[PDB]
Amino acid sequence: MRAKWRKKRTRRLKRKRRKVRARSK
Amino acid sequence: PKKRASNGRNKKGRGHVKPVRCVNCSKSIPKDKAIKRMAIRNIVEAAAVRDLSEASVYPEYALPKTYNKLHYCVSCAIHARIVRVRSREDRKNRAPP
Amino acid sequence: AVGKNKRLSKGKVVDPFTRKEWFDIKAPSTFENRNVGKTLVNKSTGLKSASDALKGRVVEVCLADLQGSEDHSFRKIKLRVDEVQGKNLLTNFHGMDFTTDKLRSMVRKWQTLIEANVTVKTSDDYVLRIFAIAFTRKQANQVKRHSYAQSSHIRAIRKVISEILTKEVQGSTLAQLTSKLIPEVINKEIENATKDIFPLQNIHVRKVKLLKQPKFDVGALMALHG
Amino acid sequence: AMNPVDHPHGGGNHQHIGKASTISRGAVSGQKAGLIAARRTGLLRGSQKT
Amino acid sequence: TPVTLAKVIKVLGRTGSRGGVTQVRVEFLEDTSRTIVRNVKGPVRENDILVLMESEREARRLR
Amino acid sequence: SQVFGVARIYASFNDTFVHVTDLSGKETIARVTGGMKVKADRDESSPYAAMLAAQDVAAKCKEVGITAVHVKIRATGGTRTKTPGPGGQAALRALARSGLRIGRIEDVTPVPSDSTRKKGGRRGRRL
RNA sequence: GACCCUUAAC
RNA sequence: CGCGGGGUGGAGCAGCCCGGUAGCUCGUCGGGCUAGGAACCCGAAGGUCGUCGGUUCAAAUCCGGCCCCCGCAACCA
RNA sequence: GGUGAAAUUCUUGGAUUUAUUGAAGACUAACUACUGCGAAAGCAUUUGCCAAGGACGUUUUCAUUAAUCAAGAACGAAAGUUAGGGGAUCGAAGAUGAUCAGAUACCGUCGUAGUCUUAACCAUAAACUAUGCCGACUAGGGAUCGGGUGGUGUUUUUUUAAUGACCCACUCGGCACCUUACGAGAAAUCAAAGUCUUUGGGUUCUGGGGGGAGUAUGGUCGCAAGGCUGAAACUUAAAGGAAUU
RNA sequence: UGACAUUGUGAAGAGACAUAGAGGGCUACCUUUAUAGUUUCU
Repeated sequence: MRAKWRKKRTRRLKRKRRKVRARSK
Repeated sequence: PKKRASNGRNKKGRGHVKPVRCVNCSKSIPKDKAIKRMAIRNIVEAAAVRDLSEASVYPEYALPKTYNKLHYCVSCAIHARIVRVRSREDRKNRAPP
Repeated sequence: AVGKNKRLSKGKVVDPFTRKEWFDIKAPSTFENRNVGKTLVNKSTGLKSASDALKGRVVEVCLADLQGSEDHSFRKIKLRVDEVQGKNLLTNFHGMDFTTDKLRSMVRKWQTLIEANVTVKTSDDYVLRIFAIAFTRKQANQVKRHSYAQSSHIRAIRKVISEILTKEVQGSTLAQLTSKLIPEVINKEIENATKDIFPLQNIHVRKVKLLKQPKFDVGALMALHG
Repeated sequence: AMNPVDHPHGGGNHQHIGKASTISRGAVSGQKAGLIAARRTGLLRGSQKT
Repeated sequence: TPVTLAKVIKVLGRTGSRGGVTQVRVEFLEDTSRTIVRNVKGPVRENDILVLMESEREARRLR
Repeated sequence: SQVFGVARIYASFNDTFVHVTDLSGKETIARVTGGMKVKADRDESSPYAAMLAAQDVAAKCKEVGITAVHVKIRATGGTRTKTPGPGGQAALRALARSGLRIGRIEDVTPVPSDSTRKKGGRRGRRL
């Protein structure tokens, strides 16, 4: 898929990982 | 591969040129890249000229014209046939037809 | 779309040409052709008093059909009604501007466009914003295609232009300026001043905007016609 | 946070105004609590041609 | 409205989606030198007489 | 002598305003648009509706006393298309044919020095 | 103006 | 174990300004489009209306029973 | 009004349209170019002020003070982020119509946030010439922007008593410009992408099959958005470039 | 919010009293005036 949106999809995934890790840290 | 040595525009030594909006679709296009055509047209469309002149209150009326610099994006220039797709060799002809 | 208006009256006439009477509108003596046309006003009804429905009115006329010469075709004069004398009213100069085709025609590529505007005050206490336009020109025998000015010619040209427009209008009445704008002697004088900078063709004076006028002074307006 | 004896907003088993807090200009004293003769309410978005 | 009678002087060419009509230049029967360009549905040819339900129309193309 | 008005043609797309005023312009007579000579919105912009509107304009003004009109034709301009619509010529053409005298045609489309911002966005109308 | 898809099966 | 609505084709709705012996949409089927699917076009079928009993002016809509879908009240010592 | 065609919408209460004292905000058209300037990003109304700069010219001066550069530093479009001012226009978000299986898309009409000043932040773009910088040399030919030089060249106040603007010839610097061209290249093509198996002028940065993956167990900067740095397991026989038909 | 009252002069097509065209699929709201006379929208 378009690399622009795969970059966006990964960034949203990274944001969720930061949030889910924050609730344990 | 690289299609044109000028990169489809006229910008060597600048970096940035201000945009102009296409007159068909209002697309933002750099001015150096637009397909500007200058329209100088008789205001009476040349088929009613005698009808207008014979109805005129002035003899030998100058019959002014309208002047408009028309800017087109590449998509609208190609679609409205302002320009056409050209062969690889004769893409290098800058001289107007 | 004659019958598609969904709603124009939820509730479910006099011809005004009968009520309107033509009035004569005329140019000052600064222009040779005096009678320039006719206007319309409703009748003299107590609520409206048609005389004051006429005073604030501007009619834009061509200098050609105001001076009887096709050489003035590209200038238009705005004439402002000033007072009414029994269906024979009389105007004063209100503003001048160029016709659209002329200004578009003078603007071409491969030359420099030099615009200069000034807001000098007429000795009659009129405040005018006068615009002048000039174009650098190809010299006879010139082989170069473009004849561009060097942006310091342009500053010097604008400077000598603005000094001319300031000096001429500051020291002349509003009527006198209109009578000197007709023979285009302002354009000629600029040609001589900028001849030592750049050849500078097409040195016309475009729009003459009136910004504010003095107290009406009914004698001054009657001075033109008497 | 008051009792109904003290304020039009007072009382309730939750802290809440209960009626609209926009009050008419023709309201009388004791009633003019809240947003008096408010032309609008809510977060101001855009401009007001000022 | 009194209709007008007209005679063709030139034929421009077929036009339309399927070329079923033709541009023709046409001269008025009375007060000549008044040119007009009309679209004809059927087969037409030089020096043919054209009837116009209205006169002061000029359709330069048809697409 | 002559009694003059101003034809004041406004030819947009989907509408053309042929409507005559007096010399001052503050008194309108026969404001007729091609939108009330056709039934469909799509069929307005055609030169036919403009000529029909102009035909009715000269009729309503030859009965008022306006023998001649100066022409002030105008496209939408401003930020919009800036070119006259299909009915501009026909409206002008039908005025002169109507027995009405004409003089001093001008194109007075409003042109900005540096407009505000065009509609359609930066990628334009994509269709 | 609208117009999506296409064998596992030598 | 009180008070209320509702049940009509496979599915969703029309008899609620008291009556066209049941109609409209989706679904299904047939044909046509297309090199088969779809989308599209043209046609067809489908429920005596939850069941039983009451006036007999086309009565079953509106009446009284059982079943089913649900909904609200189920407190103050 | 709007469109492919419509519809949403505005119109007694007068919409749209016509025409001089009008409150705003933004933008600087046309001139405007194979033109100019800047380190890039970028920069286009006038005038005033303020410092700066390249090129040219110099029989001025100093005298190797230089080139390129880990670390380190300034600037850095747009979008975005705190904060007061402005908010005209257009308009991520947010409701009608076509598609119908939709259309929370493309098209209409609106419309919030969003392009000015900050302690201000952010530091990224196909930030592109996808070509690091400095230096030398190697073919042709015209044009143009600056600046100089030479032609009693042509034309110009008070007409042939300061000059300017043009024309030819040079020259320095710059933006560029006509070829599958000696040479180079996989070719496209290249005034450098040549002087490279006949391999070395100086120097910085980067890459080593595709994917996983620019994905952190980490660190650091940032208000945040995120930036910078940056794997492995595992899995693949290709992925890819330029031509040809 | 309206009326009246402390509210002191004039002007304007005074919804003015009897004999009057049209625009509408001779016919009682729509610029009107010839014949004494206190009032307008404001």
